[PDB]
Amino acid sequence: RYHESVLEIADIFDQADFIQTSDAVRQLRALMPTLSTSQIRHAIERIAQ
Amino acid sequence: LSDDFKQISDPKGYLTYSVKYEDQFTKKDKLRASEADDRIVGPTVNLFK
Amino acid sequence: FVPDVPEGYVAVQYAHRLFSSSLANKRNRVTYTHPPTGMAYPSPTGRPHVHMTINERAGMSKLVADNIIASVIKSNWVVDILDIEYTAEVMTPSEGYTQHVDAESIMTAPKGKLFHLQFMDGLLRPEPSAFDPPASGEDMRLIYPLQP
Amino acid sequence: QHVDAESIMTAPKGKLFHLQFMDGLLRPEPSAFDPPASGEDMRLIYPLQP
Amino acid sequence: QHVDAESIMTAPKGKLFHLQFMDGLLRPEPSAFDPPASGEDMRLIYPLQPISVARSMRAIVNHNEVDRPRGAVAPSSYEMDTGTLSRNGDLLYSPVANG
Amino acid sequence: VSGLLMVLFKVMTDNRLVIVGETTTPMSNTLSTVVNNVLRTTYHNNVGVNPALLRDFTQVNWLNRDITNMLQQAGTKYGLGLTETRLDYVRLVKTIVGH
Amino acid sequence: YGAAVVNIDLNRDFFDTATGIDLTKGIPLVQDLLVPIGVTAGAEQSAEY
Repeated sequence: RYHESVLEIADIFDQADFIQTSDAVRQLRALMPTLSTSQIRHAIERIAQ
Repeated sequence: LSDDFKQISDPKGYLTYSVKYEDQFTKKDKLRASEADDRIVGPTVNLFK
Repeated sequence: FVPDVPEGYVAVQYAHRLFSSSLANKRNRVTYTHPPTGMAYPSPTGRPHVHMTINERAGMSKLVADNIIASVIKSNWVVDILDIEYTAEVMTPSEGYTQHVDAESIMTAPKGKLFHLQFMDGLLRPEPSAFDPPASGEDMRLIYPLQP
Repeated sequence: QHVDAESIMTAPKGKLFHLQFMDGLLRPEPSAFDPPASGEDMRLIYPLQP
Repeated sequence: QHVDAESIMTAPKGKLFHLQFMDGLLRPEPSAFDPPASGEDMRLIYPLQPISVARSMRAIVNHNEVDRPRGAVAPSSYEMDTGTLSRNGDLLYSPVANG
Repeated sequence: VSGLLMVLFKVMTDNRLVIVGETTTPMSNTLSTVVNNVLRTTYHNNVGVNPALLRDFTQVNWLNRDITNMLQQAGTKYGLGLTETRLDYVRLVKTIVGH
Repeated sequence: YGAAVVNIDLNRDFFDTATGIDLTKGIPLVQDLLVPIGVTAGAEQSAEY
């Protein structure tokens, strides 16, 4: 029985001076096709480009 | 010192598959799967027509 | 607008296990078996109200798949290809269509390729005349978008 | 032949077209192994009497 | 070929002749009507021991009637078991429920 | 027999050190999942034949049914490409990859 | 008076091709960002997006 949920971290810590961004990222990385280390060297090398 | 080992990229085995097609069927159409998977499945299927 | 599926239709999860290749009246009709109750139905026409769900779509033979599409036509089989990722367009009636996806391609496209489709705007079409020569044969439409 | 239905449907009330049935009984049973083909072949006009 | 029995029968005790069997299984079933022919075709020399050992996969075609064509091998769960690679370097088959 | 030791003497002095050749890395979301569970990151851009790389991927229904099934066993589990890496301490790059 | 469908694009005016994101289709669609190292893109791929 699950409602697998994101629980945006901030709704756990009271001193939100570290907490940042949001559940919005899991949404996004969920899409990225899992990359390899060699793969990222490339994604980064080409962004910087 | 003791130069005993020679570097290679795609090694072969002392064993392999040898098929004999009943040229009656088969089509010779060298089956065309996807592209990404043509490469992974690629040969096995071509061999096993 | 996604045409919902009637009462009859059954849910069948597509798989390679179903479509064997058997003999029936000479010819090797590519029979479909229908899980619920084994009953190979060679000829496309007359299968039995199946709702086809495709998840795979990467191991179809350029014909078993076509036959299934073929059966879609005559049998109102509803096949849902759940793995495609295309991009719509919803482009006005006045200049309707162009990039023509044909049924053969929807079926054999590599898992990557995200092809552009283009649905009709329909609403802004002006009433046909009151003297327009009646149209005889209906228009047939096949592709639908599974989500809004 | 192939009486095109255009006309079998609408041609003078006289015209005597020579449609022609097949006599499949001496038809060859496709090789027990070979892979299938995929268009059913049909006929849209049947004689109404023996 | 056709090892002529002349010799299969009497040739040096060494000679390594390459006789050759047929693999009828993908043979075409004569048209259900056509008239018969009339010479039975036979073979007068049979291997004395189970041959075909390299045959690990047989008859890759699909009969239409009966799922499994009459006697067809289909690769054993080894010609694809790719286990791990022992720490010592001796590649060893995937475990079997904790063995 | 002379050919048997020969094949054998050959194995005797057949020392080669493989060195990961041209290896691609399928884009992941572009391979039927049957292939994916099977795959593992990179994989040699020169795979050879292997009955398994053709499950739910070949006409012949029987054989396919069994293979797709054969893999279902608790034991046997096919694999392919970059399975385990250890990488030098000191200069943290990657040494020998187990493919 | 007579515009049919109105869309809220992302606008190339700001996301000009000068950064890649070649819009046109509703999808942003960058380019050779995270490719499958060792081959050659894949004309109109899905991850381009």
